[PDB]
Amino acid sequence: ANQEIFDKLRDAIVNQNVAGTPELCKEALAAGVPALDIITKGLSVGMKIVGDKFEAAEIFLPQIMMSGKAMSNAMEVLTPELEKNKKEAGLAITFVAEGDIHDIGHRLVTTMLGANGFQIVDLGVDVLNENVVEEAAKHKGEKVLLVGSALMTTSMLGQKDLMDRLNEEKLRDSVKCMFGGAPVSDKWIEEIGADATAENAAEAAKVALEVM
Ligand SMILES: [Mg+2]
Repeated sequence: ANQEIFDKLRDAIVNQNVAGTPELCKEALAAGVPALDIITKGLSVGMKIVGDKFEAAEIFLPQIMMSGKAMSNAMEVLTPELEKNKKEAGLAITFVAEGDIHDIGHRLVTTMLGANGFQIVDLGVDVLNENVVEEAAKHKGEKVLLVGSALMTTSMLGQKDLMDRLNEEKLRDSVKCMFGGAPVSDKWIEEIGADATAENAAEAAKVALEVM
C-alpha cells in the first residue's frame, strides 16, 4: 500500500522540489508510514532516477544540488523519527573520506547505528585519514567500529591509505572496519583489508551488529 505517497516522494526529489519534500515526509509519516520506507521506497527511488538522469546528461549540477538539498531537508524530518526506539554494542566512529562532502548516506547510516545500540562519534565530512586514526587511538582497547563513507572513486582510494595507516600504528586488529558509499565494492573491501560494507542504512546496522 501507500504507493501514491511513495511516487510523490520519489517525484519531489526528481523535480527538485526542496520546499515540498519535507511536507510530504510529514504527510506520509502521519499516514502511519515508517520513516525508513519513506526513504527506501520513495526518496531513495527518486535519488536513483536523478542519478541516472545526470549520468545521461539530461539534467545537471543545478538540478542535483536542489535534489540533494531536497533530501537533506527530508532527513531533518525523518532523522528524529528514526532515532526513536533506541534499542551499547560498541562505539562507532563515522566519517566521510577526505575531499568528499556527500553526507546524506553518511548521516543516514550514522543515525541507524546508535538507533541500534551504538554510541556515536560523527567526525563529519572531508575527514583526514590521520584524524580517524587519532580518534581510533584515543579509544584503543575498547569496542570500536570504523564506519567510513565515500561517494567518489577519487576519495574512496584514500580508504586504502587509512587501512595501511592503521597497521603502521599497529591499531588495526583492535578495531573493526566497515566502508561504504557506492564506489565501494565487495572486491575493494578485501583488496585493502576491511571487514565489511553495506548497501543501505538498514543492512549497515545489521552488518555492524554481526561484525560484533
Ligand atoms: Mg583539504
